[PDB]
This record gives sequence, C-alpha cells and structure tokens, in this order.
Amino acid sequence: PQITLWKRPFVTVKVGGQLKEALLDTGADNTIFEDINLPGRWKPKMVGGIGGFLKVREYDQVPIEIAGHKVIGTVLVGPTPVNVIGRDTMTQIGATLNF
Amino acid sequence: PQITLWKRPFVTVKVGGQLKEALLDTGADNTIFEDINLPGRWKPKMVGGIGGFLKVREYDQVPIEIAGHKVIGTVLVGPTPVNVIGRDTMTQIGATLNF
Ligand SMILES: COc1ccc(S(=O)(=O)N(CC(C)C)C[C@@H](O)[C@H](Cc2ccccc2)NC(=O)O[C@H]2CO[C@H]3OC[C@H](OC)[C@H]32)cc1
Ligand SMILES: [Cl-]
Ligand SMILES: [Cl-]
Ligand SMILES: [Cl-]
Ligand SMILES: [Cl-]
Ligand SMILES: [Y+2]
Ligand SMILES: [Y+2]
Repeated sequence: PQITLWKRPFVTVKVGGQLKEALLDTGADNTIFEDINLPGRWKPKMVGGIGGFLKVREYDQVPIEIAGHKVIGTVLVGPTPVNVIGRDTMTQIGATLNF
Repeated sequence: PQITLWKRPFVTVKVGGQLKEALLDTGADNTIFEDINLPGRWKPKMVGGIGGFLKVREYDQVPIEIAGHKVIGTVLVGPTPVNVIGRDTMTQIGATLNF
C-alpha cells in the first residue's frame, strides 16, 4: 500500500500467532510489542525513547505477518504504550518514505 | 526524495533559524527538538514516549525548512534524545509511506 500520514499509520499484524495492531514507525530501530507471549529462550535488553527506558525481552527468529508478507525477525516484548513496527521489520518488506 | 529504511531517516532542517538534524518519524504525532531557542510565548505540554513523559514547551507558528519546503508549524522544545519530525510536519510536505 501507499499511505499518507494524516492518521497514525497502524497496520494489522500476526506475530507469533497473535493478532495485533502496531504503528509503522520509521523512528524505531526495532519492533516492539506488549502483551504477547512467545516461546523459547530470550535475552534481556533495554530501549530508550523520549520519556526514558523500557525493559524488554528480546526474541530472535519470530514469525511476523505484515502487509501480505511473512517475515522472520527479532521482536522485543515489554510494556510499550503502543506496539511499533521498526526499521528492522520494515526493511524486510522493502518499505520506503517519500517526502 | 524517496528513501529506504536501512539507515535512520535523518534529514537536515532549519528551525527558527538554527540548523539541526532530525529523524523523519512516522510514529511521532509531533515534532520535537532539543537545544533550540525560540522567541515569544509558549504553552506547557508533556509527551509520552515509550518511557512515560518528557516535559516540553510548545511553540506555535514556528518556521521549519525541510526537504526544500518552508512550512510553519508547531514545535515542541525539550530534552529528547534525538530530534524528531512528526506527522504534523510531514503531512505539510505530503510525505507518504510505501510498504
Ligand atoms: C506527541 O509527539 C510525540 C510523542 C512521542 C514521541 S516518541 O519519540 O516517544 N515516539 C513515540 C512512539 C514510541 C510511539 C517516536 C518514536 O519514533 C521514537 C523516536 C526516538 C528515537 C530515538 C530516541 C528517542 C526517541 N523511537 C523509539 O521509541 O525507538 C525505540 C525503539 O527502537 C529504538 O530505536 C530508537 C530508540 O532507541 C533510542 C528505540 C515523539 C513525538
Ligand atoms: Cl538475540
Ligand atoms: Cl539483535
Ligand atoms: Cl543509521
Ligand atoms: Cl539541556
Ligand atoms: Y538478537
Ligand atoms: Y541539551
């Protein structure tokens, strides 16, 4: 799709079998969800944005269905106020900015 | 321009006469800079990042030169770790996402 930015750029995503909405976020290096449970081992990580830092779990090689593509990427899980799709996932679907 | 997202999408801007770089950030509703000085009245505001909230000053009707366009918009000023260009500014230059 092509979208303008008059509204928040939410997309519907299936991540580890779980349906979620997430913000296409060109200012986010990684992808982040709250309230999903993913199997297997993970590693601890922290991330920073405005406001401060969020504590997360990092899962590698997780399935993400997004914009008709199936991608396998890293997902961070922690109590973000909104779910975000970062550049790590958007590069895999060839997303571009036009301005 | 059209850009991919393999690197962080920085752009050079002039905001209230000061040159800065800022991240084109589709996940940000508003535009925020650190360490700029703007004249005149302002209103207090907070913004919630992933971390909670950053305290800012809100300036209305501020010049921003971005991507060969000159726009007038609202700018928030406060100690963000990275300057961002949000959707309030990007809609004024007709930016779009393709994915
Ligand atoms: C109402 O208006 C705004 C309200 C909030 C923001 S924001 O900066 O908090 N933000 C809101 C998002 C989270 C819904 C914009 C994001 O694009 C933000 C923009 C950003 C970029 C860098 C530093 C701080 C913030 N990036 C981060 O949350 O990125 C996180 C996740 O990926 C990592 O890469 C960059 C960060 O690593 C530091 C990590 C901006 C305008
Ligand atoms: Cl890992
Ligand atoms: Cl990694
Ligand atoms: Cl980069
Ligand atoms: Cl300071
Ligand atoms: Y990793
Ligand atoms: Y400073």
